Amino acid sequence: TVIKNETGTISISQLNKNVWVHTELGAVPSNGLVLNTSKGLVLVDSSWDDKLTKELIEMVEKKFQKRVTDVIITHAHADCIGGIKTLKERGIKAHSTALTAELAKKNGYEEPLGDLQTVTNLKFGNMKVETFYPGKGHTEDNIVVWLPQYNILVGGCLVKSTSAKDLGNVADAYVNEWSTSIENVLKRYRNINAVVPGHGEVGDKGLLLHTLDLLK
Ligand SMILES: [Zn+2]
Ligand SMILES: [Zn+2]
Repeated sequence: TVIKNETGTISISQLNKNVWVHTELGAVPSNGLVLNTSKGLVLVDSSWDDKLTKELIEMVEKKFQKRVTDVIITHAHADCIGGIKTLKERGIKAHSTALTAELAKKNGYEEPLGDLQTVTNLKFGNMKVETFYPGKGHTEDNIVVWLPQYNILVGGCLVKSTSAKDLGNVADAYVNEWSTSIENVLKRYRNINAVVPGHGEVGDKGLLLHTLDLLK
């Protein structure tokens, strides 16, 4: 099941029962997750800006007839924290590491909570979510998200898609450490099923290996 807005700039694809992938075009696509829980909707990453973020939120709240209660910000770039102003005015908790919170302020964005530690486990209803900071890579602050009940890993921009031959913006990246950080993710999660890249189609652990290949 895939749902889109009339313009086609926002789509939501179902991965499983309560897990969907949201994609917005900035055209340049960016992925995130929508988790449908018994106590509201939880998103992994917002969108490019406040307009798209508001649209995304309105779209999912209308579909599931629930409130978006929390959002996990994976790093301080527009495709992830672009709609932070929209989140705060709607009472949506914007979770992030302390580092992401300070880099956000530095990039002219309002500040997220800065509550996430290196390993943080959250439970929304019956939905379990684990956030993990593997080290510097695409950015100094990038984190990954793990759904242990499904063995689904949200790689974010730390992971490139199968067709990608470019690492993207590396002005804020730590290219040399990036490989070590991906290795930390591989060592931590031994049995991965699906892997969601920052941009592109959902794949498997092969995407992490592919990214390591690009980094060589
Ligand atoms: Zn980025
Ligand atoms: Zn990216």
